[PDB]
Formats: sequence, C-alpha cells, structure tokens
Amino acid sequence: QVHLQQSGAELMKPGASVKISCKASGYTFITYWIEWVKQRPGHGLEWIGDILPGSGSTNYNENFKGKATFTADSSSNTAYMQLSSLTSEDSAVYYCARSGYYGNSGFAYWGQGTLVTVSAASTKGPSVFPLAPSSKSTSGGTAALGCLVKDYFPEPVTVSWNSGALTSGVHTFPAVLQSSGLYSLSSVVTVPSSSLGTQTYICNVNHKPSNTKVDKKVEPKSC
Amino acid sequence: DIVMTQSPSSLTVTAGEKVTMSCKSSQSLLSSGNQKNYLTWYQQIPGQPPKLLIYWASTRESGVPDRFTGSGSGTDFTLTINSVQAEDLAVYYCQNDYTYPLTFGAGTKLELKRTVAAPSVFIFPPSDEQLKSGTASVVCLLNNFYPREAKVQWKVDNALQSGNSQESVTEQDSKDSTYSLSSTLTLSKADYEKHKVYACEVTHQGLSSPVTKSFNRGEC
Amino acid sequence: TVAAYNLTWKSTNFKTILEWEPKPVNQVYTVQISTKSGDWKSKCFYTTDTECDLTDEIVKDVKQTYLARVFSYPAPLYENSPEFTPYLETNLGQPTIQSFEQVGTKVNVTVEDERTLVRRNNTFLSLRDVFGKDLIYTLYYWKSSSSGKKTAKTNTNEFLIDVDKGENYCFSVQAVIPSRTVNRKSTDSPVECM
Repeated sequence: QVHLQQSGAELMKPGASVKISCKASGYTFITYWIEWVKQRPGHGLEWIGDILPGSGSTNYNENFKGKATFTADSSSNTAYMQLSSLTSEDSAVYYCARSGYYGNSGFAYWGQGTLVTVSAASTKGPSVFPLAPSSKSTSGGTAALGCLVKDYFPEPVTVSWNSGALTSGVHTFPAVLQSSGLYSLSSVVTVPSSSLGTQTYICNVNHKPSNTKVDKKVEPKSC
Repeated sequence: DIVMTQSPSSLTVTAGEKVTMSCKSSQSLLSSGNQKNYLTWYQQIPGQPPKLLIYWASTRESGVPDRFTGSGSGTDFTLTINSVQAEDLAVYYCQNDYTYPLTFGAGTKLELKRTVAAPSVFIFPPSDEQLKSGTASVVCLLNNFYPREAKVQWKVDNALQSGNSQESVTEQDSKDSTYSLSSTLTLSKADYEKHKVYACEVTHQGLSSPVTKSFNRGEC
Repeated sequence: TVAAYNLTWKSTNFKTILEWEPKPVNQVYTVQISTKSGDWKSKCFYTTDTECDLTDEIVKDVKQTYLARVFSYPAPLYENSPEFTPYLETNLGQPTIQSFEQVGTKVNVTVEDERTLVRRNNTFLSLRDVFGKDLIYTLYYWKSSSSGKKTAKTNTNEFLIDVDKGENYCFSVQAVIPSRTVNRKSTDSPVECM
C-alpha cells in the first residue's frame, strides 16, 4: 500500500513560519503530484496547489501566492509546504494527497492532516485521570469507562486504548475550550462487563505540541 | 475560475432510501476531444480525510461499492447513492478535475434519520487523582441515542446548576448511525467537598419520564 | 562472451524498447526487467537481437521506475540498464491536426487525441487519458507569404485564434508537458493549410 505521512501537530505564533512534511512510501515518488489542501471546521475543502517531485513543477491557488511554498526532496521521499505570515485564516488542518494514477483521476490517497493553530498562546500538556467503571455507568450488563484529557493546549490530542488492541465502541468528544482557555476532552468506551477484573484498559494519550505521552490504568471502585 | 455549487447543501435520510445530489461547474468539464466529463467525487466521513469516490464523473474507483452512481455531462452532475447504507454517512464534495485552478464544491452533508433511540445514562465523579490537584469535574454520559436533541439537567444537593457544565456531542455513528454525548460539570475542590447529592437528569424523545443516575460524594 | 553495454531506453508514447551493444558473435542475450520491488522478469529469451520490446510491461504501470539487465550466454555475464520512469521520460509522439474550420472572424484548430500503448481492460488509453491536465498543446499559424510567427497555447485539444479576412493560413501543432524536465515537447505535426 501507498502511504502519505504528514508531520505531527503544530502551534506557531502570528508572525514567522512553519514547515510541513509529507513523506510518501508505497510508490514511485517522482511520478505523482502531491497536493496541498486547507480544511477549516465547516467550510468545505480548499486547494492551495500542487507539486511534482523529480521535476519540481508547481501550481498555486492565486489566493495564496505570498503564503505557500511547495518543495520536495526527491532523494528523501518527502514533500514540503511552508506557510508565512501566519494568521487566523491560516489556522486550520492541512492536507497532502497523491495525484491520479489514470491521468485526471482526482486525488487518490490522502495524508492524515496536521492542525495549524495560530495564536500567541502558551503550550500545555493535559491532565489524565481515570473514569471509574461503576454502577453509575454500568447498564445492560456492560460498563463504560474512560479518561478526561484536561487543560492541554492547543488542538489536537490522540487517545488509544491498550495500545489499540481495543478498537470498538470508543468515544471521543470534541474538546471545547474552558473558561480558562485550555481545551479538554474525555474518551470512554463501553465494554463487556465481567472482564473488568482481568483485563487492563489504558488510554494512550499523546500531545505532540507539548510533547507528552501519557498512560493511565483505568481502575474500578470499592464501596 | 470554475466554481462548483453543490445542492442540496445538506440532506437527511433514512437508512435504505435512495439519495441524489447535484453538482454544477460554472462552465463545462467536457473535453469534446475524447468525450470525457472531467469531474471528481469525494466522501468525507467523521474522523478521516477525503475518500476518493469517482473520477471522470462516472468511473467508479477500485473497491468503492456499485451502489454509488456518478452521472451527468458538462455542467450538471449527479452522485446517486442508491439504497443508502448507514456507513455511507459523510459530507461529499465534487471537485473540478479539469483545468487550473483546482477547485471545490461547497460540500453535501448527508445525515441519517432512524428510529427513536433511548440514551443510556452514565456518570463519573472525579478520581482521587484529580482531587489531588484540587480540581472538581463531574462528567455525564448519554450513550447511543436518536435524535441529538437532549436536555441534560444538573442538580447539586437537589438544586439546579448549569453552565459550570460544558456540553459536547459526537458526530453520527457510521453503523448504528446514532449520537452520543457528554456534559462536564466543573467546580472547586472545597465546592465539591461541601455537598452530597449530585444528579444527572435527562430530557429526550425516547424518554417518557426524565431519567437520573445519581451518586453520593465519596460513595466509595 | 562479451557483456552487453551502452544499454538505452528507446521510447515514444510509451512504446518502449531497450537497446544495447554489441551485435553478437557466437552468443545470445536474455533481458530481464524489474518491477523494482518484486523480481527480475525476463521478456526476451536467448535472442540474437540487440533490442527488446518492453511495451507490454511498462504500460502496466507507466508511473513506476523500471530497471533492466541483459545476460550474455554462449551459442554468466550481465549488465544493468539505467533507470527508466515512463511517465516522466517517454518522448511525446508527432501530433496530427484533426480539423481546422473558419468560425466567423476566427479559426478553430483541433488536434487529434493520440493513442498510446497503455492499456486498461479493453481501452487503449490516449495522451489525454494518461496525462490529463499535464498535457498542453502549442500552435503555430501564418500565411507562408509574409510569415507572421504568432503563437497560441491551449489546455485542451482546440485552438480559437484571430485571423485576417481572405488570408490562407498554415498550421502546425506541438504536444507539450510544461511540468517535465526532459522531452517536454513533441516534434511538430505535419503542416495543414487552407
């Protein structure tokens, strides 16, 4: 399989720049265009332009000239976009995708994205407390349990369960920002009940902008 | 610029129906040279970037099921998801795939209607671990329900509190196509350590009488 | 025996042939091409020729990089070709004017969408098919009497140009991939005049 790998989540201050890398494995690097796409929460999709590695050709969306810089290092399997003079209309999610195998066959593969967040704002890794499997969250013969991911900044964060050996029924809520200004979110999962004794559940939280990997063993109560 | 206006802007349907949406380029994506309509289709579901659906207006991409059907020519197009699956839950975009600049649609919000569905209520007092750093956060959890509309009531000591809560609803499921929700009550350490009754009451269409899961401060 | 040497890829519109030296005396060759991440696939076996048609292999995926090797055997030694990426490297073929027509005070000039050796199911894909928006055409137009070197460029297969009344113009087109580093331009089409 073909894999586009975008660089981790970033925070920058309303001024200087930010280099984003799309590292492509799974095909021939030079013969397919890589594409840059802005996506804002609830705005559709926005095409910044394109670049062909191995020939370095580029096409920009005229609304950006002054902003975007497409590059790629042929000989390291990675494409680059830098963005200057960052603002709020720059704060968004940015996307790398591969051109079409059959000529005008759209975008085929997409990078997983990267959140650009533009403010003069503090960095902050979160707090991670366990959410107790209890009667007060047990019904139908299953319990639901999770973690709160509180007082981190900025977006995003990821949680996985038991290093992703547990994929089903997880829920993760779009953290909103607190009266403080620090985001916060929870992530529970329902689960077959009797397991609660002999099965260990752990929320694998990461926040790159702060550089914190955090693991918390979720454990029951005694009443 | 070739502008693309999608319509309907949104649309909401039951599982199993047939859906149609239209895509309209400002001028023609018709390469009379080899008779091809140079239009493209994306699906974007919750929690993942655009999936490529169809190229050349009506060529189905590998894997993509045969129940989606592209059609149209020049400046009028139509994805028709015939017999909607629940997993089909996405926002779909057509994209000019002809001449530069590369452009996009507005997008089409496909949402799914279903049977009234009763929320499972759940509640979590803070952990000792939180109490340590002196933070008071109570969390309420409604699980898997239809529709989204739900009043989530708080009482501390049987008296009604609000707005020390902050609500947070998920996107639709792509299988049972339900919503699910949390509401976090937050206060001080000493505020928490004062009161005993803590209630989560609920209002919902799949509820005749407002349900509650309630606990006592350090019940364990 | 002698090992093969000067291995070159001879390719136009994806028709692809590996060539080499020497003309063999009391020896034979076998060509192997590589997917790069699978294996060495021979396409020619024990031949006395100094070329091998590899079209059927490269058109399976023209956006791949291919390696080849030529083994020598008596009537064992081998040599590696240069790397070849068809999409970026194959020469564009000589185009053909499909039609010109005098639309009012303007002329329409249509280029033929050239057929290639890339195959998908039962369709032999065309330039336009393979290259899409990467493909552009250039036109030259003038009456060979006063010789007015006026240039037009199009993203499609059609030109719409301004002309003078009663004046017979001559046309020639060129295929162009601006994005390329090498072989950006086809040779010129046969001239067509009014």
